[PDB]
Amino acid sequence: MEIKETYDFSSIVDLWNKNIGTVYPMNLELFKQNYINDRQRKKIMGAFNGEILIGFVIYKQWTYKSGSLKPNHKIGYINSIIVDINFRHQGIGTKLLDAAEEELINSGVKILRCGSDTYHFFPGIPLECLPSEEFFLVRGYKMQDYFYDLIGDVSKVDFKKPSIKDGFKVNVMKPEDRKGLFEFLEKSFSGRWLEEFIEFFQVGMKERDIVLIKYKTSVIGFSHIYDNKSSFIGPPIYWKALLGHNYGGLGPIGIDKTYRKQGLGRLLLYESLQILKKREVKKMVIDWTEKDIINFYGRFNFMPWKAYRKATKEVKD
Amino acid sequence: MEIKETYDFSSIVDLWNKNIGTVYPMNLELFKQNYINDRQRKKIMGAFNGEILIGFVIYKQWTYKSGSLKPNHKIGYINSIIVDINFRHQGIGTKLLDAAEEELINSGVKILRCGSDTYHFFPGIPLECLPSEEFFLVRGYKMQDYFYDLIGDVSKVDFKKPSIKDGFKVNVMKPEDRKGLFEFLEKSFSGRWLEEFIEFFQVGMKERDIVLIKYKTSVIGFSHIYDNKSSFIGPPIYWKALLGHNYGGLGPIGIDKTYRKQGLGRLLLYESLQILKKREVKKMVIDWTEKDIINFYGRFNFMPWKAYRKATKEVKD
Ligand SMILES: CC(=O)SCCNC(=O)CCNC(=O)[C@H](O)C(C)(C)COP(=O)(O)OP(=O)(O)OC[C@H]1O[C@@H](n2cnc3c(N)ncnc32)[C@H](O)[C@@H]1OP(=O)(O)O
Ligand SMILES: CC(=O)SCCNC(=O)CCNC(=O)[C@H](O)C(C)(C)COP(=O)(O)OP(=O)(O)OC[C@H]1O[C@@H](n2cnc3c(N)ncnc32)[C@H](O)[C@@H]1OP(=O)(O)O
Ligand SMILES: O=S(=O)(O)CCCN1CCN(CCO)CC1
Ligand SMILES: O=S(=O)(O)CCCN1CCN(CCO)CC1
Ligand SMILES: CC(=O)N[C@@H]1[C@@H](O)[C@H](O)[C@@H](CO)O[C@H]1O
Ligand SMILES: CC(=O)N[C@@H]1[C@@H](O)[C@H](O)[C@@H](CO)O[C@H]1O
Repeated sequence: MEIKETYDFSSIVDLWNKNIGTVYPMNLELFKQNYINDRQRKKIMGAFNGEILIGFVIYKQWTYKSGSLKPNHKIGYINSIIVDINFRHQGIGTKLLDAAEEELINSGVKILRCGSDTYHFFPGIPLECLPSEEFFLVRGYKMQDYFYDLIGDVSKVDFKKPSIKDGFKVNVMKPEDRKGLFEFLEKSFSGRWLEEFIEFFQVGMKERDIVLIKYKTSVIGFSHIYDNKSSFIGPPIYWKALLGHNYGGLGPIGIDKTYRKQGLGRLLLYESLQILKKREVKKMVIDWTEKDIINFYGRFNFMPWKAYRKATKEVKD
Repeated sequence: MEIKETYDFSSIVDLWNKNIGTVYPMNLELFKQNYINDRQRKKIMGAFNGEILIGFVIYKQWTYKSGSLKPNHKIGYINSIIVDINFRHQGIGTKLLDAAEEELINSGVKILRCGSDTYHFFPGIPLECLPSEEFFLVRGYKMQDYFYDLIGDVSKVDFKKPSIKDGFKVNVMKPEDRKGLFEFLEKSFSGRWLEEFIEFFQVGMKERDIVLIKYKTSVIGFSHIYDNKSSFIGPPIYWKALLGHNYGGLGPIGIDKTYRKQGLGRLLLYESLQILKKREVKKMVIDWTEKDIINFYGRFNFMPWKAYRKATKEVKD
């Protein structure tokens, strides 16, 4: 058995699907999109029996800015690790993660996170991979709180328009709105979401995918929406194979702090969903939510669908 | 708004699907199977706006034996409660559960359980219904541990036959095995599983659905298996709409205590799965498992799919 780098994406994807594809169906388009476009220091290590891939780990170090947030080389990520089902409990996962962690640690990492990376597949350890929590515990990862993807079928329900407030309007973005959108994100959401806007527009996101809420002429909020015409495969539609025909998704969604708790997020969400409904969307996902916000979406008939556990290892000095 | 009994199953099923059907798709066949065949004291209460059903609760008291286990009138169950999405936070769920609980309490109930009933839909409060945990907490239910349904696609993986032990053979049940199966269940699994065998054979379970493990001529274990030819819709295939073509399922599965921790459960599981694989089963479910046993099935490529929280209210004296 040898551990070495591999970029045989077809082999990786086939191993992914055989092992966890029932609940996380992967396609090469998504895999290559997210791996190749990532700007961080990154690597894929495989375990091989001769020519045959039997396991892999994908790992990264935070070396590229996220919007106004400078990179922190102390942070590393385990994007994904899978050992083939016919080769478990032979120490292969330990060998792959030892290789990954040692490389990270030598390059300055002090905090190792499970998922949650840029161009992630997972916000954290999936509930479907609950048994892996013990694997990570043995290595010194600590298990923390949960995040949830939510699912709803917007074709099935009609909602009341929230009572509008004068001056506030919600519309799909136009090209001429970009300046104002970026000024808004620099003020209000200047970290990962700013970076995501910059990056996703480079990899095929279009104005039709963004909804803006304005007070007079000023952008005060946004949402990202997805349907089966989106070119960029973002997190809400990673798992679109599970979602049937006319899938869709929403997220992120944000309102300027000084405008919060006035009904404007509800208005933004309502209008965004109406856009998707009119686009003939059926099942759709809201990704990577915290427990305390679920009921905001639950009012629109969304339910927790997938759960992920945050987990972090502090490198011993 | 009025609360009264309703047995308009089509209306109930339509409300179920509109509200939670994305993740718990209900069909009338299953609904009627499980409601009508249940032997406990049972009722369905609906909330109505005139002729229109806007919510329901299904509830039961333990009044009929489970195998050798006598009924305990102190135990009541909330089988399911759903308020329509357009009528939430108006007190309707409180009114339905107040009606149910008061009836139960007057008839002697001291312990109220969320799900886990005979002919249940849910082992406990589904993770997809996590927000309802707060609804039940306000009423004095306490949240306990979790159970999991597991999912696997048996068409995708080949396993090694476990090393057989002489004298032990695994085969689909024949009609002439029934006596020995029931003597075995009376000795080893004489509660709910015994009752389920008795009842499920009345409602369409067939010998082809049962696998037996024998030591010489003596039954020492069994499993229940399901495919798209099963007549009885048991828990592993409740949610078969999510499972695609050639769905299946397994559970329960049990070995005589004195024969445990010798490899025989693994052998039983392997052979049961080989039966399903040869029947051309693809995605299949193992229902209502405890965390400590997941890895037993995980070796065969099964992963947690759905999670449910046990919850119980102790009636204040
Ligand atoms: C950020 C993320 O990627 S989260 C998703 C993680 N990946 C998955 O869950 C995919 C499915 N699972 C797998 O691919 C594997 O089970 C892995 C990668 C978790 C572990 O790979 P393996 O090669 O089997 O692990 P390895 O043999 O090195 O395990 C070492 C120790 O970890 C612990 N461990 C590993 N798997 C488990 C498990 N399922 N349950 C409990 N402990 C375990 C044990 O202590 C084990 O030692 P043991 O064999 O003496 O019991
Ligand atoms: C055994 C089982 O059936 S488990 C599955 C339970 N059912 C579901 O989850 C289906 C989907 N949900 C529903 O149908 C509803 O949300 C129900 C049945 C849980 C509650 O119905 P409602 O009519 O909205 O509840 P009702 O208005 O009586 O709620 C009373 C109090 O419960 C608490 N509560 C109810 N819903 C929630 C929620 N989503 N989050 C937090 N607390 C809540 C609140 O304290 C609420 O008072 P409030 O309105 O002042 O905040
Ligand atoms: O772009 S910003 O980093 O300034 C704003 C980030 C806000 N959210 C990031 C991801 N989480 C995940 C949980 O929903 C919530 C907060
Ligand atoms: O039929 S018996 O009641 O004697 C045996 C019951 C055994 N199991 C019942 C249901 N649970 C649920 C968790 O898997 C496990 C124990
Ligand atoms: C509902 C929501 O806003 N969720 C977003 C998610 O869409 C996004 O993929 C992630 C990472 O940027 O940040 C979460 O907070
Ligand atoms: C894997 C397993 O045995 N799970 C069974 C389940 O199949 C059955 O529906 C339930 C209620 O009898 O009891 C569980 O213990």
